[PDB]
Amino acid sequence: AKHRPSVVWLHNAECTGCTEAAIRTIKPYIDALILDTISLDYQETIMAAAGEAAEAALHQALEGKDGYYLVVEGGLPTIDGGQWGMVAGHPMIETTKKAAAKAKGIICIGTCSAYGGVQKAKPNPSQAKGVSEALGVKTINIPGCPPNPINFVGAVVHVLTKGIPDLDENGRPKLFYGELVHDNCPRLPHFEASEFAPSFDSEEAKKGFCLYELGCKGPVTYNNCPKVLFNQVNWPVQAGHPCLGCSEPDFWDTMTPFYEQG
Amino acid sequence: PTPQSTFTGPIVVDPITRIEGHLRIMVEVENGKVKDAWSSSQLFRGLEIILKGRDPRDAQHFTQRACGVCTYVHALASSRCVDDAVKVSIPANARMMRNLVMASQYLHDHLVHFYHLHALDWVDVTAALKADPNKAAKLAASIAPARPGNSAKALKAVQDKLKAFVESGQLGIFTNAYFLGGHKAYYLPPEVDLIATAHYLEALHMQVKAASAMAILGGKNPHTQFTVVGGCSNYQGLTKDPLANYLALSKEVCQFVNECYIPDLLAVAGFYKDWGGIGGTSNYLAFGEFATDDSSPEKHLATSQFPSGVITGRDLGKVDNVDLGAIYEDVKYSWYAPGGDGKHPYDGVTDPKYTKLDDKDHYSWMKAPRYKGKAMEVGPLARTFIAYAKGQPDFKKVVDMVLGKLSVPATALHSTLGRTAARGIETAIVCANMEKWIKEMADSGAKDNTLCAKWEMPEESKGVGLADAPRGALSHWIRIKGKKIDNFQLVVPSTWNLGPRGAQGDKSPVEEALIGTPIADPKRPVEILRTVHAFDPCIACGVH
Ligand code: SF4
Ligand code: SF4
Ligand code: FCO
Ligand code: F3S
Ligand SMILES: [Mg+2]
Ligand code: NI
Repeated sequence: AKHRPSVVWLHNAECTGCTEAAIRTIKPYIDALILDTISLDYQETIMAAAGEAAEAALHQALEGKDGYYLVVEGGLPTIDGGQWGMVAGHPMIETTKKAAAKAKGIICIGTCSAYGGVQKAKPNPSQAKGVSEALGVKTINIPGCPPNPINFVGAVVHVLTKGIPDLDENGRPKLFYGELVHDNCPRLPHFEASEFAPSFDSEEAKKGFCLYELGCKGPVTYNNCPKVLFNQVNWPVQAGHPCLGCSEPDFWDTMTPFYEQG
Repeated sequence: PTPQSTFTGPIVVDPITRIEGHLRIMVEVENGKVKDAWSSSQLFRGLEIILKGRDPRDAQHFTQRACGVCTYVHALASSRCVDDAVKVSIPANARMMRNLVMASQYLHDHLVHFYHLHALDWVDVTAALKADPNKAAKLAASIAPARPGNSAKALKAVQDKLKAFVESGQLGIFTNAYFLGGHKAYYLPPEVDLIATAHYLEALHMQVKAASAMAILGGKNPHTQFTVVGGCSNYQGLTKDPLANYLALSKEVCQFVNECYIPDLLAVAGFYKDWGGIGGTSNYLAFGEFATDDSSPEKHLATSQFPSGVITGRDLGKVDNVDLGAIYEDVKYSWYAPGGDGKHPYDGVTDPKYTKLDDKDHYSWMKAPRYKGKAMEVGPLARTFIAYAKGQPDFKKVVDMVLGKLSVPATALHSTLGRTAARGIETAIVCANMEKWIKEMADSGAKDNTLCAKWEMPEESKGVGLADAPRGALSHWIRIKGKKIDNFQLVVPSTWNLGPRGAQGDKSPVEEALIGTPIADPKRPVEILRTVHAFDPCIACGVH
């Protein structure tokens, strides 16, 4: 039996939307991924062990002879010595720091782990930080809120088989984040013709006009949403709603108000 | 009899796995039974604080991020909340679209919960390796409708797959499982473990389809993006082909619910009948869902097809109306500044103040929501009892089918077993209504495609949005001032169920459900997990 690469997955300040995104993968499906391709050695959302048994499973994985890759979901709350975010009685920052020190690689799934995310939005009561921001280590960022499973599984597979993919300045793989959402939008011709919906109830909205005037952040957002879609069926602009810029750092503060232009 | 040790002492389970978020449970055990309990939420993010001063239109996008498991529901509650504050009545099509997406969320949420979060507390996956596939096939044939996935060939393939996995020595998510090497609290014969495991794996594929269905109307999953103030933006979701595809996907999901979920649930419940006498509470609250009139919170409460109501002291003869003025949140045992007790959500205060771990006077990031001084259980069990008491035809039929299958009285539902069964019961009912709901919208959208209403931002106002999310009664409460958010408070189902003690020192539902839990093996306290998981805890939700 071939040895499968060990993956440790940590949950910090998160909503678990990223975990949920990951399990929507169909190439391959999640079962095939964790039975054939990787060894998911710690994942709080789905693991059988709990309490001390789960904590020992983590310690086992961190001490594995073959090493491990680290996936981090969620930002890190740093106020009060990190005590507003704890697992097994340890601050999340402390556990993420140890786990990162010896990782073969670190993948930040989601805008929260990559850049700080929603809990980092003003006035940031828990003093949340991105993983790279708090620890001072280079990460592979797979942002979005949550990212497309195609982007995450694509990155994970790429990292295990081919090495680190080429990254942009925000640490994002150019394979998935190399193009602006807007550049692949089926409403681009409407945008180029100045055909905008003035409101959601308007005849323009019903005809599928461009959503720029309703705050669409597609023109400043890097992601592959219109190209790959979500759940094999849709994406927000196709659903008549503007892009929020959810794959951009600190979008909660840079892209708001969401229904207005910068 | 129910396996029970003689263990006396404390037990702490941190982390509670197979839930959403970060939960620590502490219990005191005496002669093998839990005598006292504490529910301790371990993460604070502070969405309510973050929302202050922002545009009310932005609320739904922030609040949706309270939770990615119960995705959508907070966007919905926020939209209802703001719709109420600006006094806009959404168009019929928007009501229909919003309710369908909620239905889709119920299907996805309950399926994943039973198989991927809860099942491992009752099913010994490794025992499935001992099963004879032919005998397992023959069993599945007698206990559930015929399907190719339950053939000896299909069950053997699952077993072989699982065997190759276990023999590799890399147990992954099964590492240190409580069932490894056997466990007295695990009752199922190997054949049933094999059946449950096969379905566990099928459910992993099926949940993908349930999410696709939802995305047809919601834009994407997780985190939908189709709701706006005054209705929805998704004109395409009213057209013929997407609605045909939505119906096809939904029917696939409903077939899995009726062929696998319900039969597995009933088979398991049949072996664990003793759990019909463990983990009961007394008070139930629901805001109702699937209303035919969502023009206001009062109309929502009155017209929900899954009815709203309040039951107290297990009295099914007296279902009271929900008094929204009687809801308040205490912080006495929570990590907030002392002095914020008894606040109605319109006057809610969120002032975090941490102390230390296992400080019995302040032990959770959740507030303690109370109703007229009482802790309330919310969720499928609450909805089921409330609907059953009101004689809702679908519930009456599906409950009596379950009670008959198990040969137990309705009072047996006041338990962890009942709480688990109720979750299946309402999934079956949601399934039974999908085709009718879809057809209603298809016809409506074909005739007139109005999806969003005109509205105006008031300078000063307040509003409440109510929903019954998969885990129970959800409410968002907004105060608008100078056209900005002045106060925004979430009171979430998991806050009701898993919050700490209230100002009177009275236990929350989960804390109270834990009292009397037998512990067969203090080293591997699966029984604590069974009861806690039955509430379907979402800590990101509960704390926000
Ligand atoms: S990036 Fe978005 S979906 Fe992922 S954990 Fe953070 S808030 Fe949730
Ligand atoms: S809808 Fe958004 S992404 Fe599409 S063309 Fe218009 S501005 Fe660009
Ligand atoms: N269901 C769900 Fe999440 C919780 N608790 C919400 O609302
Ligand atoms: S909101 Fe996020 S999901 Fe893609 S469409 Fe815009 S980047
Ligand atoms: Mg709250
Ligand atoms: Ni939730």
